[PDB]
Amino acid sequence: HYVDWRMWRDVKRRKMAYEYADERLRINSLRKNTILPKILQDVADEEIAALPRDSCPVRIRNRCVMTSRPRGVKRRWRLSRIVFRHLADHGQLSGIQRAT
Amino acid sequence: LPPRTEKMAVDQDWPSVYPVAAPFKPSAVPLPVRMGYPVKKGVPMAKEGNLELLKIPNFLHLTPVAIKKHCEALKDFCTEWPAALDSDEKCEKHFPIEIDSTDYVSSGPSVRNPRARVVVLRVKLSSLNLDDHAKKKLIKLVGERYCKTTDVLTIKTDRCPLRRQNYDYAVYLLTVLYHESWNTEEWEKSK
Amino acid sequence: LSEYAFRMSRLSARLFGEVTRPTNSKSMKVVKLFSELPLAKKKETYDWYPNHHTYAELMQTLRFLGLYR
Amino acid sequence: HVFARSPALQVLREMKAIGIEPSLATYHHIIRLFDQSFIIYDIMNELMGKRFSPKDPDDDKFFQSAMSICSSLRDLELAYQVHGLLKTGDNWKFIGPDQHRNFYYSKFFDLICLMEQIDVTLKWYEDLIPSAYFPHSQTMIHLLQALDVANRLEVIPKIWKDSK
Amino acid sequence: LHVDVPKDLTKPVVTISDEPDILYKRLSVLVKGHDKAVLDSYEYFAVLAAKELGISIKVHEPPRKIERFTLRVQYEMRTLYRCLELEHLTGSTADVYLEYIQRNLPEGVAMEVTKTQLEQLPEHIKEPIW
Amino acid sequence: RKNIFTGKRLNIFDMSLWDVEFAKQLATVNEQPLQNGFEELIQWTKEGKLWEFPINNEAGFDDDGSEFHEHIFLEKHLESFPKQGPIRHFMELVTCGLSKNPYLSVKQKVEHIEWFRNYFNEK
Amino acid sequence: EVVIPKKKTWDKVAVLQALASTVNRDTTAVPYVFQDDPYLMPASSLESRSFLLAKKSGENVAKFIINSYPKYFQKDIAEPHIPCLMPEYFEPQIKDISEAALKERIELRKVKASVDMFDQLLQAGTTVSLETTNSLLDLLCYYGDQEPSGVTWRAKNNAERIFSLMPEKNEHSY
Amino acid sequence: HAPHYIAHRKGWLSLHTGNLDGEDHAAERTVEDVFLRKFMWGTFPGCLADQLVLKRRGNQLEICAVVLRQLSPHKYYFLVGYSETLLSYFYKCPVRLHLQTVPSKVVYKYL
Repeated sequence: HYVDWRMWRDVKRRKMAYEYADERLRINSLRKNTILPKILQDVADEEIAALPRDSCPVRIRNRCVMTSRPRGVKRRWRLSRIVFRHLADHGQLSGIQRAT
Repeated sequence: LPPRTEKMAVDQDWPSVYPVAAPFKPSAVPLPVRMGYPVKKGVPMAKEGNLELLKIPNFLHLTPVAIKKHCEALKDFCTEWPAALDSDEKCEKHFPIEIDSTDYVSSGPSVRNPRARVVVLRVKLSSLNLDDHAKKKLIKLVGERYCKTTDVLTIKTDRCPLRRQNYDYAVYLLTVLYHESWNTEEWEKSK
Repeated sequence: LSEYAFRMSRLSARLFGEVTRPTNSKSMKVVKLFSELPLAKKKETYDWYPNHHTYAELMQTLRFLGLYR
Repeated sequence: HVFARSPALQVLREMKAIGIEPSLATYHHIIRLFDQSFIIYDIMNELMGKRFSPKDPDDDKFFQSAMSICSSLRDLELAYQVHGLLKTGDNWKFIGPDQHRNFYYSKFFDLICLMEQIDVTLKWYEDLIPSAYFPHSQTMIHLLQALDVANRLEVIPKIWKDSK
Repeated sequence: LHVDVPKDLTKPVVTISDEPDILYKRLSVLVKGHDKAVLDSYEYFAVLAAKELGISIKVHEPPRKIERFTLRVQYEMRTLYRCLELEHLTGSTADVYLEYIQRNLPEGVAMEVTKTQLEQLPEHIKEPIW
Repeated sequence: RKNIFTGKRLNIFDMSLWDVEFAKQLATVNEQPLQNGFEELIQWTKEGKLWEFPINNEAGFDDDGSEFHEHIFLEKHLESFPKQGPIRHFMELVTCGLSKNPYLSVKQKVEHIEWFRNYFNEK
Repeated sequence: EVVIPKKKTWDKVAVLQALASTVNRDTTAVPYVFQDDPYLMPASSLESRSFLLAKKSGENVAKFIINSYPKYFQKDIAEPHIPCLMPEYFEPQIKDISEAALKERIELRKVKASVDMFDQLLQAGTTVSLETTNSLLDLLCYYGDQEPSGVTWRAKNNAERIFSLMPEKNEHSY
Repeated sequence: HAPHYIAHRKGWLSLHTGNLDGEDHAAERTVEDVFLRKFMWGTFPGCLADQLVLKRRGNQLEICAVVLRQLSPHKYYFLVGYSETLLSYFYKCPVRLHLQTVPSKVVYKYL
């Protein structure tokens, strides 16, 4: 019952990103040090690659939570400019006023 | 039905009408107060039906009468500042250590704030039993935590999740710093 | 640096719980990786969206029960 | 009924002697047994100033029953004593459900109107109504009769506005 | 109430423990709002309560903060501050006063209470180890 | 003319679901409607619905009753690892990071270290 | 001579109770349970009772919805956790034929299920603990072979059958 | 009054600490506000004479609404009880409604 297919895809990504985060961090930690032998770093490059592609934290987009807009999103409110302006102009966003 | 403000005497006990914080009730507040930007050849809108008066965080539950009555009843919970401590000159003498901790009151379903775990310990090195070498070593160990102008060592702990754990860690840090300032290793002579 | 300064710094780094054994810039990434909670485990990330199933199916149930228009 | 009065008093004396304290339920039972009536004076005299806690399911039925007696005896000082007991501490929590509350207050206010000076009757009228209860039409008739007896006929308009 | 008054009242139980009470040298109360009039009313209330409880209080106004941004249409957020410095009050007075003024905190106003507890040296730091 | 508390007595004496239900019946004896706003706040606080003042930001959270030394000194879990190899330097970095983490519990940090132990063991 | 004072302790609701003791009852208002709006203030005792019953019925409908669909109210956002604002579970979770499921059904006051499972345990040859059968017989005797909402003791009711079947009848049973 | 009078003549319908400098959870409060407004407008159809006012103090949530005297008081009480319970269990906080009836829409002018 999400806004559209694109939002549902991003909700799917954020789920697996949460589940795989600890394992990714640990395997990623092995490859980011100049101590362990190169034999081990080369394999963790294979271990990290084999993990499901949507688990990568770089494939998550900050879509609007009400319109699923891909861009124009203020992260502090998770709302696109069009939805923000609607709420801010009606005085329904506490503390927000038009500047003078 | 008619509003009950018609039944209120002019010498009633107002704190009983608004004991706690409540939104503005025009049928309970017996004031002809008006709020609104008036129209041309107009008057500010009356209280009945006024949303602007309904948007004010009013202080009808805290009037001077009510504040005094509340603060008279709350005296029983207080304890007395020890008279010996007249000013800071004696507070810093009898209690050298100062522990700063902060609490945050927001509005929401959750009370957790991550900034409340930070603890700050402040102690003047002149109030510690340090000789010359001990003081020098302590200063060199602490680094920028020590300020020469004020003679104050400031240890800010935020490692642990809780605040009690950070306070314990700050006390432990002070103890270990003192004891290792009072120790002389072999490499010391290589100064 | 100096023998005295080097030992003093390596002792202060043992009292305060920093990296005692010498290390380089690339290797200090592990410390940052494990000191901070990863982005994918932040409550701004995994709970960025409202449910939209709880919110939408609750309306469905409410209207079917005749308590919402 | 009447065969039970001395045995019940004997049982109360036994319970006191054994070291088991009476509750509001016990006094309620004794009062309702005797009312079918000067034991209420001693019961009150023993209860004055005391604070109670819920020990039996029937405790909440005391005050109602007690008030009933004060109405039948037409003893206003006893009514004030019972009300003062109710006002001591957290005693008010024993007034019971709304039906019992209305019964208690209606009998109480009827007694005030019948026996008290009219100005104190008006003070009780404003303090008790509508904050404590909503009056019954019989209470309005009683209040009007009290005003008639006290010859304060300037007040009927306000009373009728209130009844409306 | 004119006649129907409570005969006796159950005052709360406040037990005097045997443990020592905390001492707070200072207690800084920073209240933030979007509205200056609410902060002024809250200043009046807090100061009056402090005077009535015997606490030593001094008030000042930190400079305001203005976050401007643009979506053109330019929006703004003002944050105004009021600082109440209480001084030389114990742990129990601090608890009761803070509960009172936090329970009476008006909507839209956030609070940050910084508490500077006074403590003695640990016995482990009185003298060096041999 | 004498009180009813003097006179004859029986002279006999001298000095589960059922019980919870009897307690619930006793509760109904003083079950009255709320009388004013303070009573409502008192009841909500007793139920646990309202925050207890003065606000404590760590209310209901005790970190499993752990102490500071269980968060900051995690090098007692590195006993099973190589004691002087590059693995020791790496795990020293890992524990230095984990000791500066206020967002994890001791259990999660030891779980990290145990994952590392197992992984290095397989290799 | 720094004489540090002794700490005073009090219950979490002491301050509210002191403030409440400051304020007295309002003579010109209806009880707090109603709303001060003139259109909604009850004007008669019958009207007051009717309004209270309506409010309670609304609360009951909301409770029915919440318990009927816990999946929409399981998401917890309150710190500290509030147990009284979570859905209640009235359904058995243990489904196998075992004494623990019987104890579960007795805890849930599900009379008919408990009787049926006691019969099924008898059929499965599983010997029941004395305490468990005493708990069952508590439930049956209190509720009189009816589910939760007088009931006249019906001869040969389930309590009597269970009681007669008991291998050992201790004082608690009688 | 137009949007550029929001801090000059009008106020803010919702009041909370989220948008203050240094505070957190602004987005959560905004989403809560949106659901509250939709829910109330669907649970009180044709009753609300004006906008809701959503106030937040500590853990509390006060919906101060202005309604009409068209619906019967019994239905108002039923809906208030239902809404209080449902919103309290949905947000895990003690919600509370503060209906204020007016005879009809409080007209200010004729735009």
